[PDB]
Amino acid sequence: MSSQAWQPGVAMPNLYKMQRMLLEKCDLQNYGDSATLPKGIMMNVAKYTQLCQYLNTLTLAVPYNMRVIHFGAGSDKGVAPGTAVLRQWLPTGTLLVDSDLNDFVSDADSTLIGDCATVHTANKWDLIISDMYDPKTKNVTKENDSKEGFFTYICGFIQQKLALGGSVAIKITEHSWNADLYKLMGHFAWWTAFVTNVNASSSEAFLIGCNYLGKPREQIDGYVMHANYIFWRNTNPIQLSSYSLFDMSKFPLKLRGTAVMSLKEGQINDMILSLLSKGRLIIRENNRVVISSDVLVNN
Amino acid sequence: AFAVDAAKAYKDYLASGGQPITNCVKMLCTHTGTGQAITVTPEANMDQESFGGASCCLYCRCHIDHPNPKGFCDLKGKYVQIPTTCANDPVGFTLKNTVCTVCGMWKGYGCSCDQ
Ligand SMILES: C[S@@+](CC[C@H](N)C(=O)[O-])C[C@H]1O[C@@H](n2cnc3c(N)ncnc32)[C@H](O)[C@@H]1O
Ligand SMILES: [Cl-]
Ligand SMILES: [Zn+2]
Ligand SMILES: [Zn+2]
Repeated sequence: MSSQAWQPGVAMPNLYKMQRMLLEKCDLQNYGDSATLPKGIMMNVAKYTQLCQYLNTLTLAVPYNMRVIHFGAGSDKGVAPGTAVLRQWLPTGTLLVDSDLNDFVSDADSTLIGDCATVHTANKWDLIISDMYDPKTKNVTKENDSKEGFFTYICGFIQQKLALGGSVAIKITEHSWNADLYKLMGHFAWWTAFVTNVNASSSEAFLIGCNYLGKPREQIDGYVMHANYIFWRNTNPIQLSSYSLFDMSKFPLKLRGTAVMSLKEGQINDMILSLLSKGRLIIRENNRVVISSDVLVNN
Repeated sequence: AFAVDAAKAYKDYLASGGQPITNCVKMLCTHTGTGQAITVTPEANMDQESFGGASCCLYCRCHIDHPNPKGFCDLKGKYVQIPTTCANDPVGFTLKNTVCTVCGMWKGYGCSCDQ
């Protein structure tokens, strides 16, 4: 019905990001409703498809031999639907690694099983996707404070292992959020909170940071920004829609061939920071991709 | 000399009225693809559905070794095209059918080499 029902989802408008709201409870109008999925399509396939459809509109850096890591890729079904959508979306030959606490079968090039804090990589990454979520986090009886857990790992992983010019998409909800992650969005050339039209009845969103700069371009109070996000969701009902799932002719991520360079910190200048902000440069080593998971040994 | 044979066990389980393996990951696509059996991206035509390969492999789903030296999997990391009439049991279809080495279509479901 509404004009955005034909879009893959809705991004948080800029004016809501500039407010100073206090944190309120999230009360969605269309809460409890569900979108009508195409026959036989899982919710997570539809959700990831609309996420990738929206990422197609941004200035993602897409180099040759791209490296993507996907946290929280397992489901209670033992398979990885989000990884399958990512592998369809990403160019052929893209190295895709996924991980989850519980065992699962996936189409990724390599899979690590265990808590994300046990995951270590020698190389940097061009794109980080996280669907990590703890269902015990939704507790409406207690105060809604900033959460640690895997969010503490994700913040450190981005600052250490995300290449300059890379991007992220981290799943959050009303209660599953972290103030430092919002603050880290100010280290990208651009950021938003994206709600898929297929899951618009949920407080879930994907925090998207576009083109990592490795330095704060803008100072963001994480506690205030999450309150701004909830205020947007509370006052902007989003109509559930699966319309964008029916047109996949333009789905694959475009082969841009973004240049990869290995640079020292001092070499970064405004001209290169401009190339990073436009998605026309990735800064990282081009060595081999090596990963590992720490194993605690006990009786 | 002993080796577990899950392929025959799944065929017998299906013949005795067992419910097929579920939660195979079906993909969204244009359904205007080449129609080949196993591809790097979804290639279903109007008569097919495209699935994530690993979710349609009996040996992947059952957490058992693949029946060949090196233990290599044909489907993991790729996408398998299943005829829509058989999309209710993708694991059974990939088990029972074979891909033509010439054209890449399912033998009996697209391959027209011996016609
Ligand atoms: C909402 S499910 C994601 C499902 C999957 N992405 C899909 O496409 O269906 C969230 C996943 O994050 C995982 N998870 C939660 N906490 C984690 C942690 N601390 N470390 C690693 N994985 C975690 C859970 O195992 C769960 O499978
Ligand atoms: Cl702020
Ligand atoms: Zn397999
Ligand atoms: Zn043939």
